Amino acid sequence: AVKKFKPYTPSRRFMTVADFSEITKTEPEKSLVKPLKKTGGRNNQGRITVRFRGGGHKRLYRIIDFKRWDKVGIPAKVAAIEYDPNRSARIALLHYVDGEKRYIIAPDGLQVGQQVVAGPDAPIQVGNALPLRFIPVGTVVHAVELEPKKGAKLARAAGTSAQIQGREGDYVILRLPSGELRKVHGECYATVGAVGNADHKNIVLGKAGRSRWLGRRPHVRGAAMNPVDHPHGGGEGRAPRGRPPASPWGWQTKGLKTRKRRKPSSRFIIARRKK
Amino acid sequence: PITKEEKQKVIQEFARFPGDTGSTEVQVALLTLRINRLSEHLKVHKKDHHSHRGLLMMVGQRRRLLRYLQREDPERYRALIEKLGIRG
RNA sequence: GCCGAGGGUAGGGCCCGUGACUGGGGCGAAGUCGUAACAAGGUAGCUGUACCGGAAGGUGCGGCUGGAU
RNA sequence: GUGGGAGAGGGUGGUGGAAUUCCCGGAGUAGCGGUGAAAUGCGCAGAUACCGGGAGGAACGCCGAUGGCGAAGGCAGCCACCUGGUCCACCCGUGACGCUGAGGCGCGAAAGCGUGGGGAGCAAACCGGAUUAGAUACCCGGGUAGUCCACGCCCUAAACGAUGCGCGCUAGGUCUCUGGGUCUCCUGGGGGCCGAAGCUAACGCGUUAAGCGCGCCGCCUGGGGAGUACGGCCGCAAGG
RNA sequence: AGCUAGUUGGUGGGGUAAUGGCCCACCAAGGCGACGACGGGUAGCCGGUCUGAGAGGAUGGCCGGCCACAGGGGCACUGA
RNA sequence: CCUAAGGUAGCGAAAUUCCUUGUCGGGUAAGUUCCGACCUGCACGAAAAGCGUAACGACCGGAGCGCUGUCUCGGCGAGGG
RNA sequence: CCCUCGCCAAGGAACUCUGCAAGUUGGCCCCGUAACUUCGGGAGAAGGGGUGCUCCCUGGGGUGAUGAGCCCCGGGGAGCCGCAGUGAACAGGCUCUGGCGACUGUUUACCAAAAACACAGCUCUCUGCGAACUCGUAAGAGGAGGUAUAGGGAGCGACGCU
RNA sequence: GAGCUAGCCCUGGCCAGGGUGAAGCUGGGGUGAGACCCAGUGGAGGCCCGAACCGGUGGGGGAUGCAAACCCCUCGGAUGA
Ligand SMILES: [Mg+2]
Ligand SMILES: [Mg+2]
Ligand SMILES: [Mg+2]
Ligand SMILES: [Mg+2]
Ligand SMILES: [Mg+2]
Ligand SMILES: [Mg+2]
Ligand SMILES: [Mg+2]
Ligand SMILES: [Mg+2]
Ligand SMILES: [Mg+2]
Ligand SMILES: [Mg+2]
Ligand SMILES: [Mg+2]
Ligand SMILES: [Mg+2]
Ligand SMILES: [Mg+2]
Ligand SMILES: [Mg+2]
Ligand SMILES: [Mg+2]
Ligand SMILES: [Mg+2]
Ligand SMILES: [Mg+2]
Ligand SMILES: [Mg+2]
Ligand SMILES: [Mg+2]
Ligand SMILES: [Mg+2]
Ligand SMILES: [Mg+2]
Ligand SMILES: [Mg+2]
Ligand SMILES: [Mg+2]
Ligand SMILES: [Mg+2]
Ligand SMILES: [Mg+2]
Ligand SMILES: [Mg+2]
Ligand SMILES: [Mg+2]
Ligand SMILES: [Mg+2]
Ligand SMILES: [Mg+2]
Ligand SMILES: [Mg+2]
Ligand SMILES: [Mg+2]
Ligand SMILES: [Mg+2]
Ligand SMILES: [Mg+2]
Ligand SMILES: [Mg+2]
Ligand SMILES: [Mg+2]
Ligand SMILES: [Mg+2]
Ligand SMILES: [Mg+2]
Ligand SMILES: [Mg+2]
Ligand SMILES: [Mg+2]
Ligand SMILES: [Mg+2]
Ligand SMILES: [Mg+2]
Ligand SMILES: [Mg+2]
Ligand SMILES: [Mg+2]
Ligand SMILES: [Mg+2]
Ligand SMILES: [Mg+2]
Ligand SMILES: [Mg+2]
Ligand SMILES: [Mg+2]
Ligand SMILES: [Mg+2]
Ligand SMILES: [Mg+2]
Ligand SMILES: [Mg+2]
Ligand SMILES: [Mg+2]
Ligand SMILES: [Mg+2]
Ligand SMILES: [Mg+2]
Ligand SMILES: [Mg+2]
Ligand SMILES: [Mg+2]
Ligand SMILES: [Mg+2]
Ligand SMILES: [Mg+2]
Ligand SMILES: [Mg+2]
Ligand SMILES: [Mg+2]
Ligand SMILES: [Mg+2]
Ligand SMILES: [Mg+2]
Ligand SMILES: [Mg+2]
Ligand SMILES: [Mg+2]
Ligand SMILES: [Mg+2]
Ligand SMILES: [Mg+2]
Ligand SMILES: [Mg+2]
Ligand SMILES: [Mg+2]
Ligand SMILES: [Mg+2]
Ligand SMILES: [Mg+2]
Ligand SMILES: [Mg+2]
Ligand SMILES: [Mg+2]
Ligand SMILES: [Mg+2]
Ligand SMILES: [Mg+2]
Ligand SMILES: [Mg+2]
Ligand SMILES: [Mg+2]
Ligand SMILES: [Mg+2]
Ligand SMILES: [Mg+2]
Ligand SMILES: [Mg+2]
Ligand SMILES: [Mg+2]
Ligand SMILES: [Mg+2]
Ligand SMILES: [Mg+2]
Ligand SMILES: [Mg+2]
Ligand SMILES: [Mg+2]
Ligand SMILES: [Mg+2]
Ligand SMILES: [Mg+2]
Ligand SMILES: [Mg+2]
Ligand SMILES: [Mg+2]
Ligand SMILES: [Mg+2]
Ligand SMILES: [Mg+2]
Ligand SMILES: [Mg+2]
Ligand SMILES: [Mg+2]
Ligand SMILES: [Mg+2]
Ligand SMILES: [Mg+2]
Ligand SMILES: [Mg+2]
Ligand SMILES: [Mg+2]
Ligand SMILES: [Mg+2]
Ligand SMILES: [Mg+2]
Ligand SMILES: [Mg+2]
Ligand SMILES: [Mg+2]
Ligand SMILES: [Mg+2]
Ligand SMILES: [Mg+2]
Ligand SMILES: [Mg+2]
Ligand SMILES: [Mg+2]
Ligand SMILES: [Mg+2]
Ligand SMILES: [Mg+2]
Ligand SMILES: [Mg+2]
Ligand SMILES: [Mg+2]
Ligand SMILES: [Mg+2]
Ligand SMILES: [Mg+2]
Ligand SMILES: [Mg+2]
Ligand SMILES: [Mg+2]
Ligand SMILES: [Mg+2]
Ligand SMILES: [Mg+2]
Ligand SMILES: [Mg+2]
Ligand SMILES: [Mg+2]
Ligand SMILES: [Mg+2]
Ligand SMILES: [Mg+2]
Ligand SMILES: [Mg+2]
Ligand SMILES: [Mg+2]
Ligand SMILES: [Mg+2]
Ligand SMILES: [Mg+2]
Ligand SMILES: [Mg+2]
Ligand SMILES: [Mg+2]
Ligand SMILES: [Mg+2]
Ligand SMILES: [Mg+2]
Ligand SMILES: [Mg+2]
Ligand SMILES: [Mg+2]
Ligand SMILES: [Mg+2]
Ligand SMILES: [Mg+2]
Ligand SMILES: [Mg+2]
Ligand SMILES: [Mg+2]
Ligand SMILES: [Mg+2]
Ligand SMILES: [Mg+2]
Ligand SMILES: [Mg+2]
Ligand SMILES: [Mg+2]
Ligand SMILES: [Mg+2]
Ligand SMILES: [Mg+2]
Ligand SMILES: [Mg+2]
Ligand SMILES: [Mg+2]
Ligand SMILES: [Mg+2]
Ligand SMILES: [Mg+2]
Ligand SMILES: [Mg+2]
Ligand SMILES: [Mg+2]
Ligand SMILES: [Mg+2]
Ligand SMILES: [Mg+2]
Ligand SMILES: [Mg+2]
Ligand SMILES: [Mg+2]
Ligand SMILES: [Mg+2]
Ligand SMILES: [Mg+2]
Ligand SMILES: [Mg+2]
Ligand SMILES: [Mg+2]
Ligand SMILES: [Mg+2]
Ligand SMILES: [Mg+2]
Ligand SMILES: [Mg+2]
Ligand SMILES: [Mg+2]
Ligand SMILES: [Mg+2]
Ligand SMILES: [Mg+2]
Ligand SMILES: [Mg+2]
Ligand SMILES: [Mg+2]
Ligand SMILES: [Mg+2]
Ligand SMILES: [Mg+2]
Ligand SMILES: [Mg+2]
Ligand SMILES: [Mg+2]
Ligand SMILES: [Mg+2]
Ligand SMILES: [Mg+2]
Ligand SMILES: [Mg+2]
Ligand SMILES: [Mg+2]
Ligand SMILES: [Mg+2]
Ligand SMILES: [Mg+2]
Ligand SMILES: [Mg+2]
Ligand SMILES: [Mg+2]
Ligand SMILES: [Mg+2]
Ligand SMILES: [Mg+2]
Ligand SMILES: [Mg+2]
Ligand SMILES: [Mg+2]
Ligand SMILES: [Mg+2]
Ligand SMILES: [Mg+2]
Ligand SMILES: [Mg+2]
Ligand SMILES: [Mg+2]
Ligand SMILES: [Mg+2]
Ligand SMILES: [Mg+2]
Ligand SMILES: [Mg+2]
Ligand SMILES: [Mg+2]
Ligand SMILES: [Mg+2]
Ligand SMILES: [Mg+2]
Ligand SMILES: [Mg+2]
Ligand SMILES: [Mg+2]
Ligand SMILES: [Mg+2]
Ligand SMILES: [Mg+2]
Ligand SMILES: [Mg+2]
Ligand SMILES: [Mg+2]
Ligand SMILES: [Mg+2]
Ligand SMILES: [Mg+2]
Ligand SMILES: [Mg+2]
Ligand SMILES: [Mg+2]
Ligand SMILES: [Mg+2]
Ligand SMILES: [Mg+2]
Ligand SMILES: [Mg+2]
Ligand SMILES: [Mg+2]
Ligand SMILES: [Mg+2]
Ligand SMILES: [Mg+2]
Ligand SMILES: [Mg+2]
Ligand SMILES: [Mg+2]
Ligand SMILES: [Mg+2]
Ligand SMILES: [Mg+2]
Ligand SMILES: [Mg+2]
Ligand SMILES: [Mg+2]
Ligand SMILES: [Mg+2]
Ligand SMILES: [Mg+2]
Ligand SMILES: [Mg+2]
Ligand SMILES: [Mg+2]
Ligand SMILES: [Mg+2]
Ligand SMILES: [Mg+2]
Ligand SMILES: [Mg+2]
Ligand SMILES: [Mg+2]
Ligand SMILES: [Mg+2]
Ligand SMILES: [Mg+2]
Ligand SMILES: [Mg+2]
Ligand SMILES: [Mg+2]
Ligand SMILES: [Mg+2]
Ligand SMILES: [Mg+2]
Ligand SMILES: [Mg+2]
Ligand SMILES: [Mg+2]
Ligand SMILES: [Mg+2]
Repeated sequence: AVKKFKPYTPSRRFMTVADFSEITKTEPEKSLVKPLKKTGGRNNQGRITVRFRGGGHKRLYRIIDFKRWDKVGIPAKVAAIEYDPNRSARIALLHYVDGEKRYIIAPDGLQVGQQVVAGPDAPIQVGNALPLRFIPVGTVVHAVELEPKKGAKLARAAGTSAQIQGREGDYVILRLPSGELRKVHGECYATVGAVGNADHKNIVLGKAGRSRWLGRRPHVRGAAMNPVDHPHGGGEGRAPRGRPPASPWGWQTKGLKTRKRRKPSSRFIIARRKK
Repeated sequence: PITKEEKQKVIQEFARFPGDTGSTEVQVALLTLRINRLSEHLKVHKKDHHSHRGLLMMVGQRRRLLRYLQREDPERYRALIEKLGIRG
C-alpha cells in the first residue's frame, strides 16, 4: 500500500508515503549497527567527486549478511522485519537456533515467525539460500552473488528479482533485473524469491524538502550556467543546446556507450539489456 | 461446500417441533447459513459478480420471510434474529 | 422608549432586454468540389467508440442483419 | 427438506501442445515476397526453403452441433479449489409468506482513460509502394497506441427476439438437448421448424403468441431543428 | 427538492365582541415535504356562459352572490 | 516548380506585430496604456514544450470604492541644524 | 533654507512615469461572507454590530474537603458619564481584472530579489558492479559498505488536456 | 590564505504567544458485509498571524557619513530546503 495525504498544504497534495505495514520492530538490533561516515560526496582529497550531495538525515548502518554460505545447515527463525535507511528494501532480523543473530535483506512473502536455511540441501522456499546450481531452472531468485564467495551483488533493491533461465557447464544463466542475460557461476549463492517493498517506486517525494531529507541537494542544469562552467552555458536568453547534449565534462550524454569494450566479463554477458 | 452434517445441526437447533424441516424459523436459519458463507467467499473473490446476484437473491429471500414472521408473531421474530445475530 | 412606511450602506439569488465577435441550425438557389447511401451502389450496410482526412467519409476494435450470391 | 442430474455459469491458483515471431548452431544457393498485374521491401554483409537448440506472448484445432449455461453484457485446451443459478423424483415440512416495481443499489460488449507490468501475432494514427483525373481510400510492404495482466475509472450499443415481468386459459406434427417412469412410449424442463382457433395494415405471430384475459411498471403523441441548447447531477478527460 | 427562529408546541401575560403566535416573556426541540413542501409563472372565485352525442374541453364580460382595492404605501381616530 | 519534409492541435497586434495609437467592441466627459474580439503571425507553435489552471507573489500591467497637503495652493506650529 | 514631526477651509488623485509618499484600515468578541475550486481553499474575502464604568441576579471550573477563601471561564437585568470606552501605546485599507512563474524556498556580500535559479514531477540516455562517472601521475578515494524500484549525465519543470 | 565568504563533515544550542484543525481513534447512523455520513476526541503541516532570530521590498535621510553599505519608517521568512 501507499499512504496519501489530504491536500491541507500545497506540498501534501501529491506527497505519498510508504505504508510500513510489514514492520514489526521499530528499533534496530544494537549489536548489528555501526555509525555511517557521511561523505557529502567528497573523497579522501576532500573534493566533491559526486555533485549535489549532503545534509540528509543521520543514519545508523545495519550490518547485512551478503554471504549466508557462512552458516550452512543452521536454520534460523524470522524474528522481525525492520526499516533500513541505507536501502530501498526492508530488512529481516534472523535469530539462528545457533543463538547468533544476523540481518538479511527481506524477500517478499517472508513471515515473522517462519524459518529459513541456507545450503545445497535447502528446500526451495522463500528465504532459503543455495548455490545457483541447485535451484530449479525457472524459479525467480534474489540477492545473487556474481562470483563465488564474493558476496551477493545482484538484485538487492526493493521489488527486484533475477530469474534462472537454463544451464551451461559450470555456469547457470540469469536474467538480471535490467533484462540483461548473463552467465553466473553455479557456486554463486542466491536466495529464492524476490525482494520485498515493491510498492517503493510508486512513492511521490512531494516537495523539494523531501529530497533534502534524503541527502540530495538541488541539481542545477547546464543550460542555466556559463560557458566556463558547462558546454550548455551562456547565450542571450534561453538557448537550445547548439551541439550534441553534453555532460559538465564534455562527453556526449544522449546515447553514447561507455562500457569498456575489452572488459573480460564480456565473454559472460550473452545479451546486453533492453528497453 | 456446506456438508450434510453441518446443515442438520442448523435444521435441528431451529425446528419448531421434533420433525420439522422448512418452517419459517428453519427456513431463515438455513438461508442465514449460506449467506454468511457466500459473504466470506466474496470477501476474497471480489470479482465474482455472478455469485453476488445469488447473494442478493438470498438476502432478498430471507428478508421477505422475516417480514412474514415479524407480522404473525413479533415476539418470535426478535427471537430468531437474536439467535442469528441479524439486524443492522 | 418599542415596533414602524420608507430612505440610506453592503453583499447575494432568479428573470428580461442588449453586445464587437463567434458556433452550428432552417430556408433560399439557376453556383464550386467530389460520389458517401439506395443494385453485391461497384470495398455488403448500419452501429457504439477511437484516431485521422478539404467535404461527403476512411480505418481500427467489438457488435447487429435491417446483408445480394 | 430428503435424494439425484446436465452445463464454455462466475472467481482464484496451476499446467499441455499446435502455430507465428526473434535469437543460436548446422547445412545450403540466387532469389524470396507480394498482387489483377506490379512496386515498395528482404537477399551474396548469405535471404527464402530444411534440420536441431532456445526465448517469449497471445489464442485454444479436431470434439463443435440448427448444441449447452447465464438476468443481461457474455462464457470454449486441461487440471484442483471456492461459488451461483437451475431441472428432476418423493409428495415429507411452512401455511398466501405472493406478483410487480417510481426512487435506490449492483452488474454491464467493444473502444476509451489513470498508475504499474507485459508486448509474439494483429493493428487506428502515421510512413512508403501501387491504382487513379485526384486516392488524405479500397490492394501491397512497414508501423505506434491499443489488443494481454493487476487495481481503479468510463456506463455507451443494431446492449436485438428491434418483443417488460408474472399468472391462468385456447388443436396438433416433427426435430433436438437434459431429468424421471410402467422405456413401444408416457411425463416434466429448456432449444428450433410447420401449423388449430384466433390475431395482424400487411409481412408474419401462433402453448417460447404478436391469441383470449388480470396485475404492476417503463415508453409513444407529425418530419427536421435535436439527443442539440440552457439548467442540473455524474466523470481525470473523452463524454454520460 | 428539500423548506422553517415566532419557526412547531408548552406556560404566563398583552389584545379583541371572541378563539388563536394574533402579539410579548420564558420553556421544550420541534413543525412541513414526492398524496409535491419551498420556489418560480399565471389568475380575483362562484351561480353560470360557450361548445360537445355524452364524458369532457374552454371560459367567468353583462346580470346575482362573495372577496379585494380607492394615486403608491404605512397608520390609527370617531363609531353598533 | 522545388524539398529530407513543407507548421498539425492549440494560440495569435502577444514579455513575440515592423507598417501601428491596425480595425471593431468595452470602460472614460476624453484611454498611444488596459480588457474582449478579428487575423496578410514583418518574425507563435508543441519538453530551448503548446494551450489552460484553483492557490500562492514585498514580481509587472488596467480599473473602481474608501481616504488623504500627492495636487488646486499654499498656510501655521514643534524640535535638531 | 534643510531635516524629523503636528494640523488645516472647500475640493478629493485634478499630483505624477506611478496615489511615489502620506492618509485610511487596524486587537479581541459576535453576526455575516461571492465568482471560481485541485473541495483543502478562495476567507481576516467583503460588510456590519460590540467594546468604559456602577449596581442587582445567576451558571461551570481549579486549589481547598464536598465548604470559606483565593484563582479561572461566563450568563441575564437595570443604570451613570464624555466629542470620544482595544478613550494612551503596540495591531490589515478594500475590490474587480490581465501578464509571468504552480506552490514554500534561492540569487548578483556592497546599484538588479525578478518573469532568473531551485523545486517535487515527466522523458531520453549511460551503467552487470574491480559499474558507469568524478578527483588524483600513481597509490588510494568518492560512487557505495549502494547493486537497474539502484547510481551518473541531459532537457523539461505542480496539475489538466496534449 | 576558507579567523571574510561558499559548500560539506563532527558535535552543541535556539525559535514569546496566539490561530487553523489532516489522518487516526471512539461512539452513533448506514449495509448482506461494506463504501460512506455525522459527533466527540485528536494534534498533522517546506499551514496562518506575530516577537526573538534570519532577512533586505518600497520610500526618505546619509553622501570629505555615526558607517569604505549606516540610520528611520515600511516590508519578507519565522518547525524549516
Ligand atoms: Mg506493503
Ligand atoms: Mg497525497
Ligand atoms: Mg492525511
Ligand atoms: Mg486520505
Ligand atoms: Mg492550501
Ligand atoms: Mg498545491
Ligand atoms: Mg519506502
Ligand atoms: Mg518512505
Ligand atoms: Mg513496508
Ligand atoms: Mg556499538
Ligand atoms: Mg559506513
Ligand atoms: Mg583522511
Ligand atoms: Mg589533504
Ligand atoms: Mg557527478
Ligand atoms: Mg556533493
Ligand atoms: Mg528500509
Ligand atoms: Mg516519483
Ligand atoms: Mg536519508
Ligand atoms: Mg532528481
Ligand atoms: Mg535543475
Ligand atoms: Mg536559465
Ligand atoms: Mg546566466
Ligand atoms: Mg572557475
Ligand atoms: Mg575553456
Ligand atoms: Mg565549453
Ligand atoms: Mg549553448
Ligand atoms: Mg551573462
Ligand atoms: Mg543562456
Ligand atoms: Mg541579447
Ligand atoms: Mg541564458
Ligand atoms: Mg532568443
Ligand atoms: Mg537561460
Ligand atoms: Mg522560452
Ligand atoms: Mg543561443
Ligand atoms: Mg536543443
Ligand atoms: Mg544555441
Ligand atoms: Mg545548432
Ligand atoms: Mg564479473
Ligand atoms: Mg433462494
Ligand atoms: Mg427486517
Ligand atoms: Mg425596517
Ligand atoms: Mg429595508
Ligand atoms: Mg423618507
Ligand atoms: Mg447574438
Ligand atoms: Mg448569431
Ligand atoms: Mg450568425
Ligand atoms: Mg458509391
Ligand atoms: Mg460501397
Ligand atoms: Mg462504403
Ligand atoms: Mg466504426
Ligand atoms: Mg486540403
Ligand atoms: Mg485512413
Ligand atoms: Mg450483442
Ligand atoms: Mg541461420
Ligand atoms: Mg562473398
Ligand atoms: Mg527449426
Ligand atoms: Mg438459456
Ligand atoms: Mg403436504
Ligand atoms: Mg429502478
Ligand atoms: Mg464497460
Ligand atoms: Mg477494454
Ligand atoms: Mg488518447
Ligand atoms: Mg491502458
Ligand atoms: Mg504502458
Ligand atoms: Mg500513403
Ligand atoms: Mg500516390
Ligand atoms: Mg496509402
Ligand atoms: Mg496494412
Ligand atoms: Mg496512452
Ligand atoms: Mg484500450
Ligand atoms: Mg441478435
Ligand atoms: Mg432473449
Ligand atoms: Mg431500444
Ligand atoms: Mg423504430
Ligand atoms: Mg419492467
Ligand atoms: Mg404490454
Ligand atoms: Mg425425454
Ligand atoms: Mg432417463
Ligand atoms: Mg418443448
Ligand atoms: Mg442454441
Ligand atoms: Mg410459425
Ligand atoms: Mg386460419
Ligand atoms: Mg408444439
Ligand atoms: Mg401489434
Ligand atoms: Mg412543429
Ligand atoms: Mg418535432
Ligand atoms: Mg448529451
Ligand atoms: Mg450520444
Ligand atoms: Mg450543460
Ligand atoms: Mg406566528
Ligand atoms: Mg420570544
Ligand atoms: Mg405575477
Ligand atoms: Mg390578476
Ligand atoms: Mg367528441
Ligand atoms: Mg377565469
Ligand atoms: Mg372578458
Ligand atoms: Mg358581476
Ligand atoms: Mg391598497
Ligand atoms: Mg389613477
Ligand atoms: Mg393615498
Ligand atoms: Mg391606500
Ligand atoms: Mg353610528
Ligand atoms: Mg525518406
Ligand atoms: Mg493578431
Ligand atoms: Mg491595440
Ligand atoms: Mg499570446
Ligand atoms: Mg491570452
Ligand atoms: Mg513575433
Ligand atoms: Mg504594434
Ligand atoms: Mg511600435
Ligand atoms: Mg491617431
Ligand atoms: Mg484610437
Ligand atoms: Mg465607448
Ligand atoms: Mg484615470
Ligand atoms: Mg472609445
Ligand atoms: Mg477604442
Ligand atoms: Mg499604461
Ligand atoms: Mg506598459
Ligand atoms: Mg488583447
Ligand atoms: Mg491584417
Ligand atoms: Mg518559444
Ligand atoms: Mg535549453
Ligand atoms: Mg523542441
Ligand atoms: Mg515554460
Ligand atoms: Mg498562456
Ligand atoms: Mg504554463
Ligand atoms: Mg492563474
Ligand atoms: Mg512569489
Ligand atoms: Mg514576488
Ligand atoms: Mg480614490
Ligand atoms: Mg507641503
Ligand atoms: Mg515651515
Ligand atoms: Mg503646532
Ligand atoms: Mg517651523
Ligand atoms: Mg524650529
Ligand atoms: Mg484639507
Ligand atoms: Mg473637512
Ligand atoms: Mg475619492
Ligand atoms: Mg470623497
Ligand atoms: Mg498633468
Ligand atoms: Mg497605478
Ligand atoms: Mg504606498
Ligand atoms: Mg495610519
Ligand atoms: Mg493601531
Ligand atoms: Mg499602518
Ligand atoms: Mg464576485
Ligand atoms: Mg469549496
Ligand atoms: Mg481571484
Ligand atoms: Mg472584519
Ligand atoms: Mg477574491
Ligand atoms: Mg470592524
Ligand atoms: Mg470611566
Ligand atoms: Mg497547584
Ligand atoms: Mg472553591
Ligand atoms: Mg474596532
Ligand atoms: Mg482618544
Ligand atoms: Mg511608542
Ligand atoms: Mg503614536
Ligand atoms: Mg496585519
Ligand atoms: Mg493605498
Ligand atoms: Mg478579483
Ligand atoms: Mg493583480
Ligand atoms: Mg500586455
Ligand atoms: Mg502562463
Ligand atoms: Mg520566478
Ligand atoms: Mg516563484
Ligand atoms: Mg501550472
Ligand atoms: Mg517555487
Ligand atoms: Mg517559508
Ligand atoms: Mg506565506
Ligand atoms: Mg517567496
Ligand atoms: Mg520566489
Ligand atoms: Mg554587485
Ligand atoms: Mg545586490
Ligand atoms: Mg565582491
Ligand atoms: Mg563589491
Ligand atoms: Mg558586487
Ligand atoms: Mg541598495
Ligand atoms: Mg538584487
Ligand atoms: Mg521576493
Ligand atoms: Mg535590492
Ligand atoms: Mg538565479
Ligand atoms: Mg526556474
Ligand atoms: Mg509534467
Ligand atoms: Mg512515471
Ligand atoms: Mg582528471
Ligand atoms: Mg587521471
Ligand atoms: Mg581506495
Ligand atoms: Mg572502493
Ligand atoms: Mg564505502
Ligand atoms: Mg548504488
Ligand atoms: Mg514548477
Ligand atoms: Mg527551473
Ligand atoms: Mg526552464
Ligand atoms: Mg482543470
Ligand atoms: Mg566556515
Ligand atoms: Mg567562516
Ligand atoms: Mg550534534
Ligand atoms: Mg521559530
Ligand atoms: Mg508558534
Ligand atoms: Mg506554538
Ligand atoms: Mg492513534
Ligand atoms: Mg466507525
Ligand atoms: Mg475527526
Ligand atoms: Mg482542540
Ligand atoms: Mg498546530
Ligand atoms: Mg516554512
Ligand atoms: Mg509556517
Ligand atoms: Mg505563517
Ligand atoms: Mg534568548
Ligand atoms: Mg547575522
Ligand atoms: Mg542573502
Ligand atoms: Mg531598505
Ligand atoms: Mg513607503
Ligand atoms: Mg535613498
Ligand atoms: Mg535606502
Ligand atoms: Mg556610498
Ligand atoms: Mg529600522
Ligand atoms: Mg511588520
Ligand atoms: Mg516583520
Ligand atoms: Mg509570519
Ligand atoms: Mg509558524
Ligand atoms: Mg522538526
Ligand atoms: Mg534540517
